[PDB]
This record gives sequence, C-alpha cells and structure tokens, in this order.
Amino acid sequence: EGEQFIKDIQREYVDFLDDEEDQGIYAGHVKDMIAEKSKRLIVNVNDLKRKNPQRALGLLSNAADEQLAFGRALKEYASTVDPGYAKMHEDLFVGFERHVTPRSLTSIYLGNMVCVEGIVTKVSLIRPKVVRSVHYCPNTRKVMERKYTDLTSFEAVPSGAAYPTKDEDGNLLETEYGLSVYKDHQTLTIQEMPEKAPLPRSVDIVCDDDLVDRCKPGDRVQIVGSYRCLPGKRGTFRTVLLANNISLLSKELDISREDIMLCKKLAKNNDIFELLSKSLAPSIGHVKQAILCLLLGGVEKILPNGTRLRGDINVLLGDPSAKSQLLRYVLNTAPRAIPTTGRGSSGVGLTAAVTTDQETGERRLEAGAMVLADRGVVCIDEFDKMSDIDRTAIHEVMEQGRVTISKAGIHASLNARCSVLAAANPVYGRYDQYKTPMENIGLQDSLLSRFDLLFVMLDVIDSDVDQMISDHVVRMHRYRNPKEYEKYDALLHGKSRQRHEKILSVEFMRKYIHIAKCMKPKLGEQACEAIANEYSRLRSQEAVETDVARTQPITARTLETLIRLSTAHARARMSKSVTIDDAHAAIELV
Amino acid sequence: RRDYAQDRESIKTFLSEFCKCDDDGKKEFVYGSQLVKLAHREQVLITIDLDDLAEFNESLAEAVNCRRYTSIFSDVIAELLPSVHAKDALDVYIEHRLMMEFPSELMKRFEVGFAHSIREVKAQHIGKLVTVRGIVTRCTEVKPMMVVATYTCDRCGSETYQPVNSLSFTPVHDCPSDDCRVNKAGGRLYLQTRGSKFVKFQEVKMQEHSDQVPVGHIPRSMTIMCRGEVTRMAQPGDHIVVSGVFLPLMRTGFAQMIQGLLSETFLQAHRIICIPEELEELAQDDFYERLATSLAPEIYGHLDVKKALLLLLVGGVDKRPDGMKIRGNINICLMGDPGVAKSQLLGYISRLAVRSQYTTGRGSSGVGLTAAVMKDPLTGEMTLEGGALVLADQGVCCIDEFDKMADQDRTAIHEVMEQQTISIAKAGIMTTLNARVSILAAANPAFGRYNPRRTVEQNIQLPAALLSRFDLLWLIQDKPDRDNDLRLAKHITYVHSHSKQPPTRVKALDMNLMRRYINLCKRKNPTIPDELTDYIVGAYVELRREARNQKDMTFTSARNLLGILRLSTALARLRLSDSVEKDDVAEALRLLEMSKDSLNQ
Amino acid sequence: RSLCERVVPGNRVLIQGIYSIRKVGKAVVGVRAPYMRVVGITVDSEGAGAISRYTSDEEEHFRRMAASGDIYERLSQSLAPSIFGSRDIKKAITCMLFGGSRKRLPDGLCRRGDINVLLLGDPGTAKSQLLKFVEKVPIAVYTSGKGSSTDPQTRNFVMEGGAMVLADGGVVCIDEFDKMREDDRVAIHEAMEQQTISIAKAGITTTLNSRCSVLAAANSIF
DNA sequence: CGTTTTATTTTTTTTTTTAAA
Ligand SMILES: Nc1ncnc2c1ncn2[C@@H]1O[C@H](COP(=O)(O)OP(=O)(O)OP(=O)(O)O)[C@@H](O)[C@H]1O
Ligand SMILES: Nc1ncnc2c1ncn2[C@@H]1O[C@H](COP(=O)(O)OP(=O)(O)OP(=O)(O)O)[C@@H](O)[C@H]1O
Ligand SMILES: Nc1ncnc2c1ncn2[C@@H]1O[C@H](COP(=O)(O)OP(=O)(O)O)[C@@H](O)[C@H]1O
Repeated sequence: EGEQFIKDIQREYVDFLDDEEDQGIYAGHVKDMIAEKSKRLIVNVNDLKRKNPQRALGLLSNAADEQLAFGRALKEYASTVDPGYAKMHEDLFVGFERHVTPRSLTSIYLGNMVCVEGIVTKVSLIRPKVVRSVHYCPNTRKVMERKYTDLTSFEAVPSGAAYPTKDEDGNLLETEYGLSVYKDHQTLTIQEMPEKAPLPRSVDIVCDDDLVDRCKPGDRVQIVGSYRCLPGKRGTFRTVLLANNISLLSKELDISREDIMLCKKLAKNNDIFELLSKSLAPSIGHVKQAILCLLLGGVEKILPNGTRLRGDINVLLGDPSAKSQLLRYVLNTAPRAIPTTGRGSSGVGLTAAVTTDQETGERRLEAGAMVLADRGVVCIDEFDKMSDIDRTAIHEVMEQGRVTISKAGIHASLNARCSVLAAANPVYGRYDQYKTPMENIGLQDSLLSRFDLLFVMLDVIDSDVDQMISDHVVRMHRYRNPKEYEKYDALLHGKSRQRHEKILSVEFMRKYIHIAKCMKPKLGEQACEAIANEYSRLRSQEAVETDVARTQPITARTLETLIRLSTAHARARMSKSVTIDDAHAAIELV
Repeated sequence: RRDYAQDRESIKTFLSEFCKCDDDGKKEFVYGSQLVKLAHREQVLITIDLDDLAEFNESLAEAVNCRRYTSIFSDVIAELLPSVHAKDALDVYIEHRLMMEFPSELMKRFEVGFAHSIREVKAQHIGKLVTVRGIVTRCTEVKPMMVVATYTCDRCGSETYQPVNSLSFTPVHDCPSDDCRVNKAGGRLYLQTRGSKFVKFQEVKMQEHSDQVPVGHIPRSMTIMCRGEVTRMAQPGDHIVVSGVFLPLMRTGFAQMIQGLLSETFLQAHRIICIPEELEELAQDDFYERLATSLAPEIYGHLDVKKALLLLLVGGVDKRPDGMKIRGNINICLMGDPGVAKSQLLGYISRLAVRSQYTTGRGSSGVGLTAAVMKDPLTGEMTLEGGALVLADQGVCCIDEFDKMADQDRTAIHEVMEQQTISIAKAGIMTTLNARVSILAAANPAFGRYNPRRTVEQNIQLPAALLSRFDLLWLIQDKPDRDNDLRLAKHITYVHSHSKQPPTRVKALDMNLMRRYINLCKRKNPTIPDELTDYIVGAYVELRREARNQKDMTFTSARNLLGILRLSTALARLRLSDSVEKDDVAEALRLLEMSKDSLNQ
Repeated sequence: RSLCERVVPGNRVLIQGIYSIRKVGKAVVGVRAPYMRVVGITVDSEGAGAISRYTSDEEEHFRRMAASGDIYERLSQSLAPSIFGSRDIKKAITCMLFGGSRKRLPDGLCRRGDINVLLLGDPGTAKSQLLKFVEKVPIAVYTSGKGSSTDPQTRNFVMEGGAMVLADGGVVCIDEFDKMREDDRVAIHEAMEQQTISIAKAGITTTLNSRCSVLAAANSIF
C-alpha cells in the first residue's frame, strides 16, 4: 500500500465492469461455463487506454505493482459474481496484451510490457516453488499460516528461510502439507530469428504454472514481457525479462463448424483424382495421383488384447536429372514432416561414441531422425550410395515401424508410424529391360515388400517428341509468366482450363486434410473376395508373358499395402465404405 | 479448520463397529482379526482402500492430507491394548531396561499404508496420494535407516529420544538431562544401537511407459524411496503401478545453492503392484493340443512351428549328475523370409511369456546384450550393467536376424550355449553372471530366397559351432500355392472387418488362463521307464546310419542325441502324469523328422 | 552507454581510454589488472573499399556507355582486363553475374535462379592469378580444399554457421572438388543443386537458402 | 550479554572404441 492511488487504480479496472463490453462479451459466461478455470484473461490494451489512458501508462512506466491490483479487481469481480471460481485465492494473473530484436533491449524498457520475437531453445528443467506455509500447533491445534514471495513475483521477499518451527514457545509445532501450495516454474532463453544476423545476442526468461512450455526447442514465437535485474553490480549486473503471456506464429485456421460444412459439400465431385493430382506440381507429365499416401501416413489397427500392424507406405523409383527439385510441395506444406540430408547419420538412430562434449553422458546425444517425423513422412537422396550399416536399422522399421536397439545404451521401444523415400542413379543409364530392370542401379532386392512397389522412371531425347519437348516445356516456360512486379498472374491454360484461383490452393487443399485424416472407414464385403483370389492368380500369372521380367518383389506381406492404399481413398471421399471401383485405384499401380 | 479429534471418535466407531454384515461371513470382527494379529505380534502393517471408508461417509474421501491422519490413527490404536514376554529383540530389551524400574513410535512394532502418469502429474499434486505406473530402473540395495536413537548420559542415565523425519541430521550433545541439568553431576552423551530403532530402505529410479510419450517428447524418470517393510518389492524392468504420495524434499544445507525454495520432489511408498486357484476349472478341461488352437490365433496353419515353441514353453528336463548341471533349455533356429510374421509370434510370445525380452539385428552389439562397461569422470567407477541376454533368465531373449548382426557376434552368444556361463576378464574377474536364458534364433536365408542350387552352407555362411549349439534349425519357404494364400488372406481380413479372429472352433484362452494352465505343468519330473534306454539308443543309431550314407551331409554333435532325449520328458510336464513313455519320444522324433525332409520335397 | 552498436570486427581504430584496474593486493606477491575503457575513439575510412557498412554523375558514367549496344562483346576483353584468356568465349559471363531470374511460381517450386558454370585445365595459364583477381573484380572467398570448406566463456555453445556466410548474393570460384575429403562433399549436393540445407549436430533445423553459385577450377586428369 | 557462517575447470594415456573405397 504505497502512494494511496493503488485502490483508485483498482477501481479503474473495476470500472471496467459496467456495460456492453463487460456486460456482454468479456468474462463470467465467457470462460467459466466453458470451464477452464485458468486465471489468465486476455487483456487488449487499446480498450483500457480508450477508458483510462493514464492507466494505459500506469503499466508502461511502472509495471511492478499493477498485479496484486489487477488480481484484486478480478477476484472482486469474479469473487462478487461466482462463488465456485473463488476457492483459489492467489494472484490469478492475466494477459497484458513494441516488438524490438533480442539485440535491442538496451538498458531500457525497464518497467515496460513489451514484445520480442525469436527462437525457442534450451527448453529446460521444471521445478515447483513454495507459496505459503500451512503450519500447525498440534497441542493447541491452530492451522496458522506464513505467506512467501520472490522478486520473480513482486519486489519483496519474506525472511525467505526454513519452514519454521519452535517459534512461539516450543509447543508442538509441525508442518501441514497438501495445503502449503506450490507453483510450477520453468526457465529458458530466446534468440533472434537468424536470417537478419550480420554473434546474435540472446535473452533469458522465466515462466509460471499456466505458461509452461507451450512449444519446443526448434520452434519460434512472439513473446511479451517486462524487465528486471536483481543482483548488485560492483556492490556485475545481469538481467532477465518476464511477466509474460504467450503467442505463436509458425503454426497453421478460422475453422469452426462452418469450414467443415464447406469441406463436405464439394465431396460428391467424383474424380477429385483429377483435381488433387494436378494440384501442387503443375510446374512439372508424370505419380502425383500416386503420391497420396506418403502425405496421409496410413491407418491404425489394433487387435483386442494383442498386437497391431503398421500403416503407411514407402516408395521411390529413374534416369539421372525430375528428382531433386521434386521431393517438395509437401516438405514445405505437410505438417512437421522432415526429409534429411541424403547421406546422414549421427542421428538416423545411433549414439555416435563421442564423449568430448560434457565430460559425462550415457544418453547425452542418443536419438535419431525419423521420430521427429513420427506420424509424418520423409524423403532423401543418395540412398543409391548410402552406407549399409543402418540399412540394418531400416529392416527393423519397414517391417515393424518401431525402433528397438539396445547396444548397452538402453533397451528401447518407441512409437513411430513413419514413411520415407530413397534415391537412385542408374550405374548404367538407359537399360531397363534390354538388359533387365534390376541392377542397372547397384541395388538390392531383399527389400521386396519393405517398400510397397517396384516402379520405373524413364526417358530418351527424341526426334518425334523433339518439338513436343520444345513446345510443351516452353509452354511451361512462358505460361511460367504473367498474362499466359517481376511476375504477375499466369492465367491462360489455367483459364482455358476453366479453373479459379481459390480452388487450386493450399489452404483450399488442406481444407480437405485435417478432417480427412481422422476417419475410420471399415471394410465391407469385397476385399475378402477380391484380394485372395487375385493375389493367388497374380503371383502365378506374373510369371508368364515377359512380365517375369519385372516381377522381383512378389510377397504376401504386400497384402497390407493392397488395403492401406484404398484406405486413403476411403478418406479421399470420407466415405466409411469401399467399392470395387475403389479397388481399381489400388490396382492401377500395376 | 476441521477437527483432527472428532474424527478420532468417527474412526473409533468405524473400527469398533466393524463386523459389517454385507455377506454371509462378516459378523466376525475383521479388523478385530487384524487387531488380534497385532496381539499375535505378527502383522506390522495394516491397509486402507477406497471401499473401506467409502461406505462409512463421504468426507475423508477428499479430506485425507494423508499425513496427519496417519500419526493420529497410529497413536490412537497404539494406546489400544484390549488383549507373553520374549517376542522381539527390542520389545523385550525395554523390559530389560525396566527390570530395575516413550513415544509409541519408538515402540513402533507396526505400520499402516493405504489412472495418471508423471507426464499428466500436474504440479498441484502435493500431498495427494495418487496412482501411476512406470518401469523400474537402476536396481539398488537396502540399508538401515535410523528414526530415533537412545543417547544415554551414563553418569546421569536418561536414554534421550531424537525422533527424526529428515534425511540429514546433526548430533545430540552431552546432556539435556534433569540430573544433567543445572545440578552439576553429569557425564557425556552416547547412543545404544540395541535400544535404537531403524528401518529398511530401498530406492530406485522410475522411467516412463513409452506408450504415452507424444511425437515431440523424451521419457524422464522420478525417484522412489520405499522404507520399512515394503523393501525388496520390485525388480528392474517390471512394469509396475504405485499408489503413494508426491512429497517435496527440503534439501537444506548451503545457503545459496539452495535458498531458491528449490523443491526437488520425491515419492513415498505403500505398495508395488505390477500388472491351484484354477484347479477346479483345470479339472474342467483335459486336453493337450488346444493350446495351439488358442495360442496365437492370428495365423491359420503352420501349427508345427508353434507346437515346437510350446515345447520350449513346456520345459521340464534337467539333471545334476557328476556334480555338473545339464542345459534344460531349448534353442530353436529360424531361416526364412515369406511374410511369416516372426515379428508376430515374437510379439505374441514376448507379451504372454512372462519375463520376456527382444533385441534386433544390430541394436545390441556383443557388449550390450551381455554385460558391458562405461566411462565417466563424474560418478565414480563403472560396472558390467548386463544386457537383455544377461537379464532374460528363466525365459527367452529373442534375437531377430542373428544371421545379419555380425560373424564375431556369434562368439559371446556361443559362450552362452553352454548355459549360465558368461565369463568376463574385463573388470578384473572371471565372472559368471548365470546366463540361464532360453534362446530364440530367427533369421533369413542368404542372397536369394533359398536358391536350390546353392546348398546348405553353400547358400548359408554360418560356422558349424553355432548350429551345433542349436537344437533345431528351421528353414521356412512356401512356394507359389494356388490355394494356400487364400485361407490365410480371408483369415487375416477377418480381424480387419472384426476384432477377434477364431470363431466356433475352440474356447479362446486369455493370457491369464493360458499362463496359469502352463503354471501347473513343469513340476512333474516324470517317469521314463527303463525299456526306453535300450530302445532309444537303438533308434538314435537309425539316424547315424542315414546320416553317413550320404557324404555331403550334416555333421553331428552329441547334442543331437542329448536333444532328442531332452525334449520328450519336457512334454510330459504338460501331460502332467509323471509318465514319460512311447508317445513322449515318438512325438520327439516325429517333430525332429518334420524339422528336416522339407526342402527337397 | 551509446558507443556499442558502433563497431564490428575487421576495422581499424584510434582511441583514448584510461589505464585502469580491477584487482587488489599485498599472486606470489601481487600480479593484477590490465584493461582500459573508452573515451572517444576515432576510426578510419580506408580509401575506396568501404561502401560496405556506414552518384548520379556516376549514373551518367554508367548509362551513356550502355547507350552504345557494344557491351556484350566489348567486355569480353575486360573481365580479364589486362591479360589473355577466354577471349571470344568470355561473352558467356554476361549471363551469369547478372544471372537469370529467380522466377517464383504460384505452385511449389522456387526455380533455379542460381545457375552454375565451369572451368578446368592445367597450370601455367595464369589460372591461379586470374580468379585471384576475380575476388577483386562482387564478394567471395578463394582457396581450394581444407583451407572455408560440415568457447571457454559464459557456457553458451556458439556456432558461426555454414557456407552462405559471404555467398548469398556473393558467389565463388574454386578448385579441388575431388581434391577434398568426401565427408564434406555431401553438402555440395545439398548446397548447390538446390540449397537443401539443414542442421543436425544439436536438435534444431536451419532452413537456409541463398541466391549463390560457384564456378569450378581444376587440375584433374588429362 | 553480543556479533559471524558457505562454491574449481580442462586435458592426459589407457583401455574402449570405432571408420572407408
Ligand atoms: N517432366 C518434367 N517435369 C518437371 N521438370 C522436369 C521434367 N523433366 C525434366 N525436368 C527438369 O529437368 C531437371 C533435371 O535435373 P534434376 O534437378 O532433376 O537432377 P536430378 O534428377 O536430381 O539428378 P540426380 O537424380 O542424379 O541427383 C529438373 O530440374 C526438372 O525441373
Ligand atoms: N498366415 C498368416 N497368419 C498371420 N499373419 C499373416 C499371415 N500371412 C501374412 N500375415 C501378415 O503379413 C505380415 C508379413 O510381414 P512380417 O511381419 O511377416 O515380416 P516377416 O515375415 O517377419 O519378415 P522376415 O520373415 O523377413 O523377418 C505379418 O505381419 C503377418 O501379420
Ligand atoms: N597467358 C598467360 N598470361 C599471363 N600469365 C600466364 C599465362 N600463362 C601462364 N601464366 C603464368 O602462370 C602462372 C599461374 O600458374 P597456375 O595457374 O598457378 O598453375 P597451376 O594451375 O598449376 O597452379 C601466373 O603467375 C602467370 O604468370
């Protein structure tokens, strides 16, 4: 209770509580019946400054003390309306919503609630800390109490010390627990987004219970905070910024039950195969129809009180030089799905015996690179050259899709549902059947059903396709350009194609993803007849008429692939059903 | 706020009026039975559960802190003696101190104890007694823990009481004694272990289930401190569920490394639950083959492999002649690449076979599956920390594609071929480790899929030393069969349109029922009547002639005869009749013959 | 106070400070404190290089020469402004330094505005000193192989980065492709055909790219 | 009847281990 404005300042927030914004929009039946109980309200400064601009400054020069105050007005409001959300008498912190580079926090903004954007990194240990002391006097049996404080909450501390006893007389004095509450505390640091850099300079932050690690090191965010520094330089100094809210920018959705209604109605257009196949890479003949499932992951299967079967698909094919400018249109758009360097390790799934980092370390750098794509997908180049050590470490996966190594590190098991692609180079060029399909590459055929196809990619320059190559590839090269800035919109041959610039689009495409990746289209009465009859005739009649030439991987473990192809098709139309013509999409690979 | 006293009245009513007639059989006194079991000087720990007080009232379903209630009830019934001299060490030793003449905890003599994971463990859980399941890690051992010593003054004579709750302490000095008070007659202070009270003390780390941890998460562990009776109540790598308390840890000491209000929490224990009775129902069923019918329904046909496994499930052949033991464990080998779902049966066995394991073709090099060594200049020295193959005793560690791991890798595993012997001149020993693990070998053929021109060890590249250690070697190939894959297909798709495969051909056997029926088997040690000894030695020769009549054929070890002996008496464990007879070995030879004579025709 | 954010490495300074201290004494007897502070530095303006950090008559210089349509083949004797080589074929540089155009599309791809060119041959042709000059004639670094190329203070792991440092607008020209370790020859395949960059030492992924390119020099076979 | 408490980091040589055309 400093200079006595404090209550008047409280009143001015309480004076937030009168008419249509408060009386209609704001709280009460805006959080409490939606039932989250999380103290934190969103503040929007432009309103408070529209009411009490002096109080919009009351923070921006001294935000040391707006906080007990804000909480007080809130408990008054919520405490004088709802008796349910009132038995949590604590501070019950709030929103408080200048973006400067972590490099431009320059002695100042002290006392100010201001913004910086940057990298989540060094996401760190979690440990609670203590608020009050529910102490007891077991002879006299009075539950008395001792509150505590830190600079990280307010300015002062109590005689911050051991939980007391033998304080009054030497009577029965002991703690009582389950009531002396605690507060979840987290610590981490932030860096500037590196592209701006010409050593880029970091910052340090501290958190609390409802603010606790909303994302991960390897993500980035906008974050708003005050400033302090406690130590006494020369009776050095070092600071930290705090008093925070959260936001995040690198995600993806004004999608209530309207957008689902949008996505349903256009369902019935039957050959979406056309549309969705010509969607991402019109910059490329050729596949895209076939790409479908490497995006979709796969399908889940569990036996009662037993085991399961892995669901997702893995294929790659080709003449040298479309294969490095191709593995795209999903590497960027697909959620959190990561291809890798091409010839990479120390991170496929190994420890890499190198104990020159922290002088100890058992698991101190034990990890791989496909579990970052858990429920995603992968591609790479240079498989045609890559090592055979962790080829071993593939055969576990494509068979199982769970990683189970224990070279003394630890006896692992860890979920993964992932798919991944490969490279190629023909060690002798233009030979596919004159010589043979196989081993114009320098490759192996043990991986029969490991990947889910034997497929081919070909070319020859020609005389007859000569001007065809010219005129189409250049049709591209000048339908590349506008009116067909530095480049306006290229219309014609997407307007002679009677199209529209919000039907060939990403958020328009993944309009039909998030929900389509959620269904459970069970089987009916047709696979059962189809699959065994046909694979029975196939594995024998793939052995005649020159098609023994290209019959390298014939297995009956393929019979899962034969299903999880169409499983995507059942969610390509969101029908919890399947047809014989849905079959033909998962045979026409042939 | 609430009274911690009138509840004492409530619980007096609870335990006093405790013969709760909900069923035929409760008018007797239940906790009176446990009371007199205290009067038996037997029970030192009683137990509380939700149902017990739940019927009583509904307060204390959310009042019970879990702390004050315990000391209160303990003192409450400590002063309850409604009820013999020399029963205990200390108990009579007080009488020794009274022969010439306390808190009730110093005469402790008894105790009591009473759908979320560490990840979900929200940080407003202090004091609440909650439930979590994990996996044990880093097995350790148990030592005594003081509670309150007896620091006698000698010259004065006043056995001082230092009842303590902390984990660190400070001595008690010369005398807080009445005659050692201002009255100048005094000696010094000094404890007496005999009259002192201490308590067992087991601790180990707890790691996560690994089935919950999201896409972007890394499992972490907590600490376990279980003291007193419940010590020695879990091994490493048991998937166990614990009900206890979250409690912070007043790590007092330095005044700047602490003094943050550090709160490095820990857990307090009650119990280690880890997720004949059957005899009447075992009387309901008398059959040998139905196990294959309800074990691993997921594939139709190829029963022969399964029954070969179920034999290893069976066991029951061992002897210790000449002072030396004999290997009573079966070790199958497996070649093939069809779609078999070796991964299937491996997962099935590893689930149902209690005390199971799994390794892969390169996940464990030779030091990991066995014991190994480490390096760190921060914790002390290093140990062996044995691996899956080390740990899998009384069970099986199942390697997949042992063909492809490495050639020299065959060595240390070959060492365990002679069971229970893991020699290590690495940590200054010739240590043993008791490698008592049944072994499961499964691999794929070499380049190709059993190319008929490239013959055995022409197509294979494996030294004889390991095949000799393996009872059975099995190649699995099923060429194009027009009718074969059909049934298997519709069979597979059944649990795709459905969830449970086999209808109306057998009564399915759950993991529990399967294991229990198997639990009744191995202790027969059956009879092999004497006519077999002359007979079987003859039949063995029948092999050794048709082995030699072709010269490009398999070599033979004494284990061929030792094996064909070893298998038969085992299966009588599941015949449960102590009657090793003709069929006991005719199936042995039958299955041996089926192991062979399958690749040419 | 205000004299930070003023100075970065690779510069040349004059200064005034103080010879002052930080330690105390009477260290087998008393060894102690060097440092200085600032008062009022005065830095240098070294000649003609530093259009780097801190006219229209020159545009008249620029344009009245391009008014002449005689630049394509005229500056085919300029890029080596004082010595012989590439003479009738130096016209092919006219495309590369200006480059083509990183013509993005509505669809996925960001095309290869970056495009690469080659040289290869024996020594003695002034091939060492020619590209030596090319660093003098936009921005780059120049040597070949293992010589760019895959602290004890305040407990923060610094990482100064990769090869887009001086080349993202800058481009390079270097010898010894195969005359180099094959561990640092994956990156070239990621760098170059696409700038398919990534990071995996620690657990975070630099998604870098560049408008950069290379030339190759050679002393390979025959 | 008064006046004071408490922190360490990087490199060696052995015995372990691990890498490429
Ligand atoms: N049908 C096509 N559609 C799109 N682009 C094509 C097509 N045919 C050729 N191209 C172009 O030709 C170029 C071929 O070189 P590319 O970058 O594909 O080499 P690469 O296939 O990655 O070489 P390698 O596979 O040996 O590493 C591609 O950049 C691609 O843009
Ligand atoms: N008759 C069958 N019974 C049960 N499952 C089958 C049958 N036929 C095929 N399957 C399924 O097909 C899948 C084939 O892949 P699988 O896991 O068998 O590889 P694998 O045969 O173990 O490989 P490898 O033998 O090379 O190690 C199996 O998971 C299995 O569930
Ligand atoms: N046509 C030429 N004009 C000028 N100098 C030349 C010419 N041909 C060779 N030289 C000489 O060659 C030297 C560079 O040789 P260099 O390219 O280093 O050989 P290498 O490539 O084997 O190292 C220069 O010092 C230069 O004097």
